[PDB]
Amino acid sequence: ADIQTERAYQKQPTIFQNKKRVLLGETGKEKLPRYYKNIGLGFKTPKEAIEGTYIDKKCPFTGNVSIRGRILSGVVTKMKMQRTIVIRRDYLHYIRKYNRFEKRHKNMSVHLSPCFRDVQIGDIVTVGECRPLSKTVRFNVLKVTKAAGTKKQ
Amino acid sequence: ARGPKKHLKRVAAPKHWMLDKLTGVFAPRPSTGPHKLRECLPLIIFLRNRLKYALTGDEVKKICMQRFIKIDGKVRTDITYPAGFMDVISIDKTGENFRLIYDTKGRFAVHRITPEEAKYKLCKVRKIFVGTKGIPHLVTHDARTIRYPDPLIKVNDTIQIDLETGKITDFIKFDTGNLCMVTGGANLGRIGVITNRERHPGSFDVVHVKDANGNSFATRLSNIFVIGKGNKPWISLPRGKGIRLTIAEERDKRLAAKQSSG
Amino acid sequence: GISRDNWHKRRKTGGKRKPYHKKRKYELGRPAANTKIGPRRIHTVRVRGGNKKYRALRLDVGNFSWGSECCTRKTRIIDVVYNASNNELVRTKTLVKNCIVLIDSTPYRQWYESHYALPLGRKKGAKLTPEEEEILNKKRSKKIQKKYDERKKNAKISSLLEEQFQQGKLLACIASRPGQCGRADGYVLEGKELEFYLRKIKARKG
RNA sequence: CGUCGCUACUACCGAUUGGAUGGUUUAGUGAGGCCCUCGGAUCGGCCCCGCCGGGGUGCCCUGGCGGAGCGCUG
RNA sequence: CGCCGGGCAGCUUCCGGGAAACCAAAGUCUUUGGGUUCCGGGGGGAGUAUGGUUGCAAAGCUGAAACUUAAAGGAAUUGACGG
RNA sequence: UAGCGUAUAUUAAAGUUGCUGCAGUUAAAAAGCUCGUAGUUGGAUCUUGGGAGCGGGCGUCCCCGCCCUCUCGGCGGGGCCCGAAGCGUUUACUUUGAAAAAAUUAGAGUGUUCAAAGCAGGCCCGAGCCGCCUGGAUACCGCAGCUAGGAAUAAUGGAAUAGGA
RNA sequence: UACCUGGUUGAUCCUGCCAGUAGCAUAUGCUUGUCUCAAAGAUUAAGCCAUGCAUGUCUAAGUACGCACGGCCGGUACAGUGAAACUGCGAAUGGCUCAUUAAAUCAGUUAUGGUUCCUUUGGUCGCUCGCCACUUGGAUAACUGUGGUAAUUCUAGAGCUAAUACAUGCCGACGGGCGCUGACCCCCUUCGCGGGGGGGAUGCGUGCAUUUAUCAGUGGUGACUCUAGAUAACCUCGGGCCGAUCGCACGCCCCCCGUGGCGGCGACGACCCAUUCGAACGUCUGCCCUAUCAACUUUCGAUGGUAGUCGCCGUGCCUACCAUGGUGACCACGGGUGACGGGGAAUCAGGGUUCGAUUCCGGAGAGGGAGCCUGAGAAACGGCUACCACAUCCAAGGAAGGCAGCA
RNA sequence: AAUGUAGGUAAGGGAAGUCGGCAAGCCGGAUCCGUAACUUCGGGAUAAGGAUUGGCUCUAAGGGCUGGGUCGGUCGCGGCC
Ligand SMILES: [Mg+2]
Ligand SMILES: [Mg+2]
Ligand SMILES: [Mg+2]
Ligand SMILES: [Mg+2]
Ligand SMILES: [Mg+2]
Ligand SMILES: [Mg+2]
Ligand SMILES: [Mg+2]
Ligand SMILES: [Mg+2]
Ligand SMILES: [Mg+2]
Ligand SMILES: [Mg+2]
Ligand SMILES: [Mg+2]
Ligand SMILES: [Mg+2]
Ligand SMILES: [Mg+2]
Ligand SMILES: [Mg+2]
Ligand SMILES: [Mg+2]
Ligand SMILES: [Mg+2]
Ligand SMILES: [Mg+2]
Ligand SMILES: [Mg+2]
Ligand SMILES: [Mg+2]
Ligand SMILES: [Mg+2]
Repeated sequence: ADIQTERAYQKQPTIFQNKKRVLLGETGKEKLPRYYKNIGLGFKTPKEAIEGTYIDKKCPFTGNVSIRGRILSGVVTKMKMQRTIVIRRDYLHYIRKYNRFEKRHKNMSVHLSPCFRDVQIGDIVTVGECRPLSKTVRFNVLKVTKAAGTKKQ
Repeated sequence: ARGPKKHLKRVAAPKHWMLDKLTGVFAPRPSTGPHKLRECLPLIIFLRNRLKYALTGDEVKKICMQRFIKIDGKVRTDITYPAGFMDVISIDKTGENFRLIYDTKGRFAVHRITPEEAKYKLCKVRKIFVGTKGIPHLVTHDARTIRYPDPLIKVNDTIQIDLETGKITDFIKFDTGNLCMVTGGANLGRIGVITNRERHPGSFDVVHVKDANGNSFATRLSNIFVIGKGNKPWISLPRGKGIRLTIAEERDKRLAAKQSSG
Repeated sequence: GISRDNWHKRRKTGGKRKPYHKKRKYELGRPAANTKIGPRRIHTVRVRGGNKKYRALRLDVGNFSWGSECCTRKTRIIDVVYNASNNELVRTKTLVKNCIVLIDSTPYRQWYESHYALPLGRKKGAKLTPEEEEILNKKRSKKIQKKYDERKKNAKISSLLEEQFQQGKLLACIASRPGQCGRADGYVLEGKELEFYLRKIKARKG
């Protein structure tokens, strides 16, 4: 699909596109430069984020978001929203009186950048805390790992 | 609250102030200044409880208003001025100088110093940024900022600020093997040598320090003030040399003192 | 008054939240500026911390930058032609942060001849003889001609911008926020963005 | 052990489209504040200039009455 | 005539348990923890009232409270009594 | 005993709410029976013993030494050494350290005349002491979050159309 | 101190509850000599309140022509003490109470690289080339005088007078530099052309802050669309800064001369930055009872996307256009609470069970709602406006209220 | 003119008229909400109740037909591979 599906022109604000097409610029074909950054904390930016064409202002690598605070992880539950998914974190809550634990869970809506294309329900996603992206979204998917997959039958 | 608070309850006061319970309901409530109110020593309690020069807040107010209290080379008439860490307190009428340093028990001790040592003061740089016209700047652990420092000075190093000028004479790099002092947390007031620094990106860096006796502890990076080049301090250390000794070897020290005095 | 609180909204689960306090001042909202086009009118509102905000109620000039030519001029805004958010903003000619407008290309043309010495926007010439005759020749020396003829080669303007200059009106996108800063700065649309907005306008009408 | 008969007490059903007091809301009306577009009771400046005046010499340096320029303006 | 496995049981036993009757399970429990489900909290009021739900109906499931009461019960022993 | 009675809420008694730790044939109690999803719980199995000297005394006790790789070793080219990078899973667990307001709790010191308390105080003064010595500790602070050791137990993965190292 | 006893029977072992027993915490009854601490209108009524007080403030260093006093030392702007008043600051803290409030408040943790911040402290304040400066203008207080009303901390008219109030506005640094524009000129390969550079007359902008757009990559983070540079321009008449301020001792230069220029210590002040006090919304985990509450949310924002508006800022906070999502037996949603949360308190083998209105921290509220002005900070109530409920005075025309502050 | 027959209006009250609301009156279409007891579970139901409705100037959304060639390597300014 083409990236211009919105009413406004989708573009990366940092990159200037109209760099004075002149004789010394052999047009065509000049590829548009891509803005990207490493997000720190040892996470490597994916090659799809490096050399894709998608526009996402909330992408951790090609958007205006900084990853700071808590780095945690979850399991993909549903992928029904636009550019964002819901994940389930499973934890054990300790009840002192019975010296036993209690299986609990919480659902978190996290933003999924288009640089992660092969994301399926059940995968393990490492997410990082960012500024509030929506009413219920405060985390970005920084890493995706398959759940006993890496092959299709 | 609809605005800032300007009262401090007596029991909610910082523990290291050593204020009792029955004397009042309120605490000094130090004014805003170079140091946070959690780790500052206001002049009212410094001159009323640590030195006993004053019996009341009115008496310490009289002493302050007669302009005898010089802090860092400047006369301060504020009764509740937050003194803070290693600011030189100078009284020229009685002719002594004080350096405000934590003891082994994490409390500000009455440390007396010579005038020639009091003429200088150590500071821990808290940030280094370049401002307009490309002018480097330097903000210390006080609110003190200076322009045009040595470019070799990096973040959380120590600088020697000579008073009455405010300029830099020398500096100590934060390096492994340098004498430091813990300025916060449980190990508050312990003198030792920087032995290791583990750094956690996105979080607090933890530095491991071994003292003279070999008791190795650790603390967060923000709670460290380098005070010497390698092992020789650049200031006068208080009694006990910042060597925290446990209650087991404190009790027999007390007993030996009682035996010697009796 | 108008409140920007989060507690009046339903919970993520859909449950209804009950407020634990009345409306506070710091969570206030103010009526929209709704900047129109006309003689300059700017009101001042005091904001949190005693600082200042400018409600541009009406504006007619704006500082727009070419970008490709790096020429930035204070020109006149004629009207609004497209708005991504609402069509009603175009109809009421409301200047907002991302609406695209028609601006006078006279200063950009003046810079173009004063810098490159090429007829931009002209049809047949010989219509401004006391000025254009000077600005074409200048009877300048060998070195100055060596500067100008060297600058000739990269004096190429896209055909879309050329058509706009012939019409006398460029179309440019605002970048500032009127009603927050009180001004209507922006940048001249050109390139793929220009083609995208041209196609949007033509699909809207015609 | 149960019915029946008498006396207490406690609840239940029950016509009465029962009654009372709270709470939450639809709708209608809607004070007041704030914002926007007008509005202009008044208060000022310049153009004052019916004039005596006037000095570098009818050509005013202006020291006041005065009409009012019946405009430009805040 | 024997052996093995899975059953329905029986006799016997100071294994042990239990208030005992009895039970090789109702044992391996103050020397208390193999996994897990349901479920009781003095007797009545009461499986009642009300609400919900199922049913053609009869009724089934879920299910109180006010109030009342010092016992109601279990197993055994001795006696009395037995159409 | 200058205090004692009564009413009421609550705690212990109550192993009569039972996680520790109750019961369910007959006392009140296991669904008529079976299947069955959530929930809970899940068999065995992958490193053990051989080493040297300090050694819970090889004193055949054993403080204990154990007989990961690769990058400039900061004492473009030395053995005189220790720093830049990753962990040949991810966790739970355990230990350590940091950071965790004070008061209260425990608890160190201190003859408040004793004590509940308080955070004070004590030494000489021969009278000149034109003043000396101190204290205002320490512990705990669940759960969650952070850091560094251990790897038994428990879960979870790696190479099977090899799309493996 | 890891504890039991009486009561079902003719009698016995049990189950089982009833009663006894001990503590603390409210009330109450009786009694009460000393002394040291010490809770105290929370429970019902966050019900209603007379009266009185509870927030005002001046240094040498903003403005004194009050006679209200007073040195005069006597020919003088102002000695000095100073009421009143303007100005500045504070009144947003403290104190009270616990009604609301069930992932809400709150506790621990963490972030603001997503914000603002009075004051204090430290930077910065000749960085800008641009007919009063030996100091500009008007008004108003206090004050005199004339009144109105029954009333109030109500005020009108008239006449004066000041500023660190309110406005206006230079000089100085200042000599220039820099970047574009470049008249022309000179040296040049010289040669018949091109030439490679040097100057430069005349013009236009130069500093910090703001708002855009573009380029390059002095310091810093784990990670900037950071900081600092360079360019093109902006820079809002309800419009940023670039001192028309006040005390204290008083001295230096005198060629030019002879009245001018220099001076120290402060105070006040500032655009901006830092710091301090914070504040605000965020991240993770954690709360009692209830299913005779099992499906909720979503037209009228519910979950997300894009672009905006608004806000101090991030965000459905709101709007437009799209998508159809989001939460639930791991208890959603609804309801109850005689629920403010926590630090903590009672009881005490261990484990627990109850209680925390109450002096510390945090939150909320000021009869019930709601809306605002000022200010850095309030949706303030010992501030205002309106409605409702109570309620005071009244000459009936009006006027004035808020004890969950101390009594 | 009366009285009638058919049709209207009427202040304030609102069935007090009458055997009796007889007669008249009220309501009424459409759109958006929202709808109870009871029930043979189909209904009740247009329940009840409330809001909107003109003119003018626009803005969106909901369709159908055709054609998309890389070319003279060529002659049936055009045709086969
Ligand atoms: Mg089991
Ligand atoms: Mg029972
Ligand atoms: Mg009890
Ligand atoms: Mg029992
Ligand atoms: Mg039974
Ligand atoms: Mg199952
Ligand atoms: Mg196993
Ligand atoms: Mg309550
Ligand atoms: Mg409380
Ligand atoms: Mg409080
Ligand atoms: Mg309030
Ligand atoms: Mg203020
Ligand atoms: Mg209020
Ligand atoms: Mg009528
Ligand atoms: Mg009528
Ligand atoms: Mg009748
Ligand atoms: Mg009648
Ligand atoms: Mg009819
Ligand atoms: Mg009906
Ligand atoms: Mg209409």
